[PDB]
Amino acid sequence: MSIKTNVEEILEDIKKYSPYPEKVKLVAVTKYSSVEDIEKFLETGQNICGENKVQVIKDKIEYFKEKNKKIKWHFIGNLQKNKVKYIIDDVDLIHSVNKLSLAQEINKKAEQSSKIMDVLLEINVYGEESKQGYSLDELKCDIIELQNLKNLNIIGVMTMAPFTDDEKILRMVFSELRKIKDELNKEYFNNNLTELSMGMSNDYKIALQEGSTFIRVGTKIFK
Repeated sequence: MSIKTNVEEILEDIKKYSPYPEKVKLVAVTKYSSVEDIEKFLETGQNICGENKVQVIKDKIEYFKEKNKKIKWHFIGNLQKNKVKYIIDDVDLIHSVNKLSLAQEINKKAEQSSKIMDVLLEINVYGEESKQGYSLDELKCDIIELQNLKNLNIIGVMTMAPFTDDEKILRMVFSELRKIKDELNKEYFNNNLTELSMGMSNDYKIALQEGSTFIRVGTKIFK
Protein backbone atom coordinates (compact mmCIF):
# COMPACT_ATOMS: atom_id res chain seq x y z
CA MET A 1 0.00 0.00 0.00
CA SER A 2 1.11 3.61 -0.71
CA ILE A 3 -0.64 6.74 0.58
CA LYS A 4 0.90 8.86 -2.19
CA THR A 5 -0.36 6.55 -4.92
CA ASN A 6 -3.82 6.37 -3.32
CA VAL A 7 -4.06 10.17 -3.25
CA GLU A 8 -2.76 10.39 -6.82
CA GLU A 9 -5.45 7.97 -7.99
CA ILE A 10 -8.17 10.11 -6.37
CA LEU A 11 -6.84 13.27 -8.04
CA GLU A 12 -7.00 11.44 -11.39
CA ASP A 13 -10.60 10.45 -10.62
CA ILE A 14 -11.38 14.12 -9.93
CA LYS A 15 -10.04 15.09 -13.36
CA LYS A 16 -11.94 12.22 -14.93
CA TYR A 17 -15.34 12.54 -13.25
CA SER A 18 -15.96 16.12 -12.12
CA PRO A 19 -17.82 18.50 -14.45
CA TYR A 20 -15.49 21.17 -12.99
CA PRO A 21 -12.31 19.54 -11.62
CA GLU A 22 -10.71 22.87 -10.72
CA LYS A 23 -13.35 23.38 -8.00
CA VAL A 24 -12.97 20.04 -6.20
CA LYS A 25 -11.09 19.58 -2.92
CA LEU A 26 -10.05 16.27 -1.37
CA VAL A 27 -10.96 16.14 2.33
CA ALA A 28 -8.85 13.41 3.91
CA VAL A 29 -10.96 11.77 6.62
CA THR A 30 -8.30 11.35 9.32
CA LYS A 31 -10.64 10.39 12.15
CA TYR A 32 -9.08 6.90 12.45
CA SER A 33 -5.51 7.90 11.56
CA SER A 34 -2.50 8.38 13.81
CA VAL A 35 -0.56 11.63 13.57
CA GLU A 36 2.16 9.56 11.86
CA ASP A 37 -0.18 8.55 9.03
CA ILE A 38 -1.60 12.07 8.77
CA GLU A 39 1.96 13.35 8.34
CA LYS A 40 2.36 10.85 5.50
CA PHE A 41 -0.78 12.30 3.90
CA LEU A 42 0.62 15.84 4.19
CA GLU A 43 3.76 14.64 2.42
CA THR A 44 1.64 13.93 -0.68
CA GLY A 45 1.19 17.66 -1.19
CA GLN A 46 -2.39 17.68 0.15
CA ASN A 47 -3.36 19.15 3.52
CA ILE A 48 -7.14 19.22 4.05
CA CYS A 49 -7.90 16.91 6.99
CA GLY A 50 -11.42 16.25 8.28
CA GLU A 51 -12.22 15.03 11.78
CA ASN A 52 -15.51 14.26 13.47
CA LYS A 53 -14.82 14.26 17.25
CA VAL A 54 -13.97 17.47 19.07
CA GLN A 55 -11.54 15.99 21.59
CA VAL A 56 -9.66 14.13 18.86
CA ILE A 57 -9.27 17.11 16.51
CA LYS A 58 -8.39 19.29 19.50
CA ASP A 59 -5.38 17.14 20.33
CA LYS A 60 -4.26 16.66 16.73
CA ILE A 61 -4.44 20.44 16.10
CA GLU A 62 -2.12 21.11 19.05
CA TYR A 63 0.23 18.31 17.96
CA PHE A 64 0.70 19.65 14.43
CA LYS A 65 1.00 23.18 15.79
CA GLU A 66 3.97 22.03 17.89
CA LYS A 67 5.43 20.23 14.86
CA ASN A 68 4.87 23.43 12.81
CA LYS A 69 2.94 21.61 10.06
CA LYS A 70 0.42 23.51 7.92
CA ILE A 71 -3.01 21.88 7.78
CA LYS A 72 -6.47 23.08 6.75
CA TRP A 73 -8.68 21.53 9.44
CA HIS A 74 -12.29 20.67 8.55
CA PHE A 75 -14.87 19.57 11.11
CA ILE A 76 -17.20 17.04 9.52
CA GLY A 77 -18.97 15.45 12.50
CA ASN A 78 -21.76 16.36 14.90
CA LEU A 79 -20.87 19.58 16.69
CA GLN A 80 -22.47 20.12 20.09
CA LYS A 81 -23.12 23.80 20.87
CA ASN A 82 -21.05 23.71 24.06
CA LYS A 83 -18.03 22.25 22.22
CA VAL A 84 -17.73 25.01 19.59
CA LYS A 85 -15.33 26.93 21.85
CA TYR A 86 -12.67 24.23 21.42
CA ILE A 87 -12.36 24.45 17.61
CA ILE A 88 -13.48 27.99 16.73
CA ASP A 89 -9.91 29.33 16.41
CA ASP A 90 -8.27 26.52 14.38
CA VAL A 91 -10.88 24.92 12.08
CA ASP A 92 -11.13 26.35 8.57
CA LEU A 93 -14.54 24.87 7.64
CA ILE A 94 -17.43 23.39 9.61
CA HIS A 95 -19.41 21.06 7.32
CA SER A 96 -22.16 20.16 9.77
CA VAL A 97 -24.31 23.21 10.53
CA ASN A 98 -27.67 21.52 10.90
CA LYS A 99 -29.76 23.97 12.93
CA LEU A 100 -30.09 27.65 13.77
CA SER A 101 -29.07 27.26 17.41
CA LEU A 102 -25.72 25.78 16.38
CA ALA A 103 -25.18 28.48 13.74
CA GLN A 104 -25.89 31.11 16.40
CA GLU A 105 -23.29 29.66 18.77
CA ILE A 106 -20.68 29.42 16.01
CA ASN A 107 -21.41 33.03 15.08
CA LYS A 108 -21.16 34.22 18.68
CA LYS A 109 -17.83 32.45 19.25
CA ALA A 110 -16.45 33.64 15.92
CA GLU A 111 -17.30 37.25 16.68
CA GLN A 112 -15.58 36.99 20.08
CA SER A 113 -12.44 35.89 18.22
CA SER A 114 -12.90 38.68 15.63
CA LYS A 115 -13.17 36.17 12.81
CA ILE A 116 -15.67 34.92 10.24
CA MET A 117 -16.11 31.15 10.32
CA ASP A 118 -16.79 29.48 6.96
CA VAL A 119 -19.59 26.89 7.23
CA LEU A 120 -21.71 24.52 5.17
CA LEU A 121 -25.37 23.87 5.88
CA GLU A 122 -25.95 20.17 6.51
CA ILE A 123 -29.09 18.97 4.75
CA ASN A 124 -30.89 15.65 5.40
CA VAL A 125 -31.81 15.04 1.80
CA TYR A 126 -32.71 11.34 2.00
CA GLY A 127 -34.88 11.87 5.10
CA GLU A 128 -33.61 9.27 7.60
CA GLU A 129 -35.03 9.18 11.23
CA SER A 130 -31.36 9.15 12.41
CA LYS A 131 -31.73 12.75 11.13
CA GLN A 132 -29.57 15.62 12.16
CA GLY A 133 -29.49 17.60 8.94
CA TYR A 134 -31.92 20.30 7.90
CA SER A 135 -35.08 19.52 6.10
CA LEU A 136 -35.45 21.94 3.21
CA ASP A 137 -38.54 23.51 4.79
CA GLU A 138 -36.69 24.11 8.07
CA LEU A 139 -33.76 25.69 6.25
CA LYS A 140 -36.00 28.00 4.22
CA CYS A 141 -37.62 29.14 7.48
CA ASP A 142 -34.19 29.87 9.03
CA ILE A 143 -32.67 31.63 6.04
CA ILE A 144 -32.77 35.35 6.79
CA GLU A 145 -31.66 34.87 10.39
CA LEU A 146 -28.81 32.70 9.11
CA GLN A 147 -27.87 35.35 6.57
CA ASN A 148 -27.78 38.00 9.33
CA LEU A 149 -25.13 36.07 11.32
CA LYS A 150 -22.30 38.32 10.12
CA ASN A 151 -19.49 36.21 11.61
CA LEU A 152 -20.61 33.18 9.61
CA ASN A 153 -19.68 32.75 5.96
CA ILE A 154 -22.14 30.22 4.51
CA ILE A 155 -20.36 28.93 1.39
CA GLY A 156 -22.29 25.77 0.60
CA VAL A 157 -24.24 22.70 1.63
CA MET A 158 -23.46 19.14 2.79
CA THR A 159 -25.17 15.79 2.91
CA MET A 160 -24.35 12.23 3.87
CA ALA A 161 -26.09 9.59 1.81
CA PRO A 162 -26.76 6.21 3.45
CA PHE A 163 -24.36 3.45 2.47
CA THR A 164 -25.67 1.57 -0.57
CA ASP A 165 -24.52 0.02 -3.82
CA ASP A 166 -27.64 1.32 -5.64
CA GLU A 167 -26.23 3.91 -8.04
CA LYS A 168 -29.68 5.27 -8.87
CA ILE A 169 -30.30 6.09 -5.21
CA LEU A 170 -26.91 7.77 -4.82
CA ARG A 171 -27.44 9.92 -7.90
CA MET A 172 -30.88 10.85 -6.61
CA VAL A 173 -29.35 11.92 -3.30
CA PHE A 174 -26.40 13.78 -4.79
CA SER A 175 -28.46 15.45 -7.53
CA GLU A 176 -31.11 16.54 -5.02
CA LEU A 177 -28.51 18.33 -2.89
CA ARG A 178 -27.21 20.01 -6.04
CA LYS A 179 -30.72 21.15 -6.99
CA ILE A 180 -31.15 22.60 -3.48
CA LYS A 181 -27.87 24.54 -3.76
CA ASP A 182 -28.89 25.93 -7.17
CA GLU A 183 -32.32 26.93 -5.83
CA LEU A 184 -30.84 28.56 -2.71
CA ASN A 185 -28.39 30.42 -4.94
CA LYS A 186 -31.22 31.98 -6.97
CA GLU A 187 -33.68 32.74 -4.15
CA TYR A 188 -31.45 33.80 -1.30
CA PHE A 189 -27.67 33.64 -1.65
CA ASN A 190 -27.03 35.65 -4.84
CA ASN A 191 -24.89 32.79 -6.17
CA ASN A 192 -22.53 32.95 -3.19
CA LEU A 193 -22.91 29.20 -2.48
CA THR A 194 -19.91 27.56 -4.17
CA GLU A 195 -19.49 24.24 -2.32
CA LEU A 196 -21.17 20.82 -2.35
CA SER A 197 -19.78 18.46 0.30
CA MET A 198 -20.89 14.91 -0.71
CA GLY A 199 -19.27 11.56 -1.36
CA MET A 200 -17.10 9.09 0.56
CA SER A 201 -14.63 6.25 -0.25
CA ASN A 202 -17.18 3.90 -1.71
CA ASP A 203 -19.22 6.36 -3.80
CA TYR A 204 -17.10 9.46 -4.50
CA LYS A 205 -16.84 8.85 -8.24
CA ILE A 206 -20.63 9.19 -8.42
CA ALA A 207 -20.47 12.22 -6.14
CA LEU A 208 -17.89 13.84 -8.41
CA GLN A 209 -20.12 13.28 -11.47
CA GLU A 210 -23.02 14.92 -9.61
CA GLY A 211 -20.87 17.99 -8.92
CA SER A 212 -19.24 17.38 -5.52
CA THR A 213 -16.62 19.96 -4.54
CA PHE A 214 -15.56 18.25 -1.26
CA ILE A 215 -15.13 14.47 -1.24
CA ARG A 216 -14.61 13.09 2.27
CA VAL A 217 -12.40 10.07 1.69
CA GLY A 218 -10.79 8.05 4.47
CA THR A 219 -10.54 4.35 3.66
CA LYS A 220 -9.42 4.81 0.04
CA ILE A 221 -6.53 7.02 1.16
CA PHE A 222 -5.29 5.22 4.26
CA LYS A 223 -6.09 1.52 3.79
